[PDB]
Amino acid sequence: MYYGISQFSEAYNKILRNSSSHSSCQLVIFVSCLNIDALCATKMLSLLFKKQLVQSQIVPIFGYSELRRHYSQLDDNINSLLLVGFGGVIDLEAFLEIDPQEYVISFRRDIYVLDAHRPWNLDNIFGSQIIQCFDDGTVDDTLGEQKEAYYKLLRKQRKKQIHEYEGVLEEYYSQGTTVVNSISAQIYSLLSAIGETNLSNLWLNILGTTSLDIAYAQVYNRLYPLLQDEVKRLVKTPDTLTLNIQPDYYLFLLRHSSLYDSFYYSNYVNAKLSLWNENGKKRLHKMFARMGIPLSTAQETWLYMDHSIKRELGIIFDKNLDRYGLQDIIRDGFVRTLGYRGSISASEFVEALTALLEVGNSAQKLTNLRKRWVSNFWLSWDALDDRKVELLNRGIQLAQDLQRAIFNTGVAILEKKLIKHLRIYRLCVLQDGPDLDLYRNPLTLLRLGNWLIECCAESEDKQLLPMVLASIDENTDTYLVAGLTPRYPRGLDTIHTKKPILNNFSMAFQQITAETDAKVRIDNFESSIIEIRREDLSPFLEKLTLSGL
Amino acid sequence: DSMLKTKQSYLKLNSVENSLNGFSHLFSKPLMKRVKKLFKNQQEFILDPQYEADYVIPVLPGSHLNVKNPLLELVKSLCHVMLLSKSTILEIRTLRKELLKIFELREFAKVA
Repeated sequence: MYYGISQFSEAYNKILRNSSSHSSCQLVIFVSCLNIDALCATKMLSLLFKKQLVQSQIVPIFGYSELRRHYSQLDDNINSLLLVGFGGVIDLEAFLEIDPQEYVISFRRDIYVLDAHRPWNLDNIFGSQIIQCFDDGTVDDTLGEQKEAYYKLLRKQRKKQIHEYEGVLEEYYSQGTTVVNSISAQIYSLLSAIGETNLSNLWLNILGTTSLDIAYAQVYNRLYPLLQDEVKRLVKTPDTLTLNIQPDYYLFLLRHSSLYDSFYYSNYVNAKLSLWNENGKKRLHKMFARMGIPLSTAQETWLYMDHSIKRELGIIFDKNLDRYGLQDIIRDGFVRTLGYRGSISASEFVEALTALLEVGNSAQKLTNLRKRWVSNFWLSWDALDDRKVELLNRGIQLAQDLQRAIFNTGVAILEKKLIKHLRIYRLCVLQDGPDLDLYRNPLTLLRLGNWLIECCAESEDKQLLPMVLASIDENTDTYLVAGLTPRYPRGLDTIHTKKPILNNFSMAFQQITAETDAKVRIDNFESSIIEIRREDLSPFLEKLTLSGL
Repeated sequence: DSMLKTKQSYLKLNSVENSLNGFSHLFSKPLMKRVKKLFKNQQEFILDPQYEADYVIPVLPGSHLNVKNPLLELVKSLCHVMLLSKSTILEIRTLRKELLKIFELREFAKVA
């Protein structure tokens, strides 16, 4: 590894020695837009560097084209560059035509790349001094064999060594993309080693770690005990700040919507009870009748809902939910209280943040959409501070609206049975419908796909197949296609969790694009999301069917 | 040839005219199979680089239509030629709908 966890401080010190100036901006940060973990890490770094009065600039980017253009725009005065949330999986020198001898003098510049994706570029590690990253504890142990081959490959019977090195390189490659650690977790480890931890840093770390609960529950379970221990280590006067470990549930905005709406829109309960048809609603009313909560009472706001049943909710759940297999909904979460404003939870906060990212406020309109996404990112960043709550209530209401729209589309998809089951992977295309203009956002599409994946996984089928989802935007006449990995049921043991399911969709897409002249545009930071033409989709799909996955 | 054959057969027998009513029945099935095969081959060989020469849409003076799929215009012209019968309209419309069902299009779409 280049920078081990223990060496972080040293690198940090170098930054000061290269950036502490009186009237010169010598540090520029590029962040992975449309990502909560990147936003949390950027906020923590911004507070850190505001503490020591180090001048800096924050610049969000969306695609690799923007990255290259902005790197070209930069001047030699900028000694230090940060690249947080991306850049691990590719070699930047080839992308950025970086001449080491142009930047030798050594260390003319410094580029600190900080990314989470476990498979990445090995040459970026073992080849270049100029590019440097923070390892999470992967190169030291996992990559012990590949480095020998790379070092050796950097008399007539010696071709066996070359063949073995090529085979080792191929074996290391051809691996699907995954995430195994958190940028916010790494930054908080650095802060703990330095000695600047406080409640704001802990809150941002909690947000960053809980933003992965949807997709990387294994990583979340690995990281939870450290957060628990650290929060243990660290009269209701109007200035108290309380961070407590209170029981919580896999429910959608439980403390801001009615309990009925929470049970109705919770994805896990939807999957477990088939709420898209009438039998699900009948079983939900059975649930409520057997628990004993009146329907008109349970359809009231959580603030005005009855105090006695608010107190007895835990016992009611513990005694009622065993029969119907929902006993996995109970978990332990973090609750934040500051003043007389009320109480909030990490799950609700991240849902509000995601919704505010989604909704806020040919090539020309694509640029306009990307600019609007950048503006939404800035608005979500501004909403972080505790001095603004009209920028969080709006996010909560937008989250409710977006979940309603997603549910309305998903029930229609399920009833029309548009999910076509092929021999290898399932396919679904949204040709027509209402409110299709919302799904131009990749995160909205991923939310819809996550709900569909949960619904499909909570079934009696014994086939684990990837799902391909596509949409339409009539103004551009293009299909936005996203590849999705299968997921195990949340109520499963760790024995059958040897490795997370890998994503080969990016590899398949890049291979097909490199062998055929399709009019695609692969520029998103997420390598499994591409834009394809309506006329070109079908042959492309056929190729994907006939190619080795 | 089919039209000439059916007119000769009618004359042999003796706004509607029976000289031509019943001529599309002779070639419907081979046409359907040929169109299926052509669609499959176009789907398979449209994205290949070396086969892109034969799918190039020619340009001529006075042309104004920009369009993508050649087989669609082939079948559109083939059906429009038949539609000039003015006496077997329903049969031609049925055959046109059947041909369009091979594509994922509808009877009264603007693209058709």
